[PDB]
Amino acid sequence: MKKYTCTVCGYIYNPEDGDPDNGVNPGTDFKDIPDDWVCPLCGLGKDQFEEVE
Ligand SMILES: [Fe+3]
Repeated sequence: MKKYTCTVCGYIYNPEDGDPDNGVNPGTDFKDIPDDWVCPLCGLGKDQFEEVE
């Protein structure tokens, strides 16, 4: 699985760590995250994210 980052703010989603405070457990592929989950830092949605390489 790949990290994704928010291209509006730098927030890196790391699949290893999930985002547990918002319901996304460790091991959750970004593409498996609920499409109504927001960047925990800027409060925008998945669509401002891109795959990291
Ligand atoms: Fe963001």
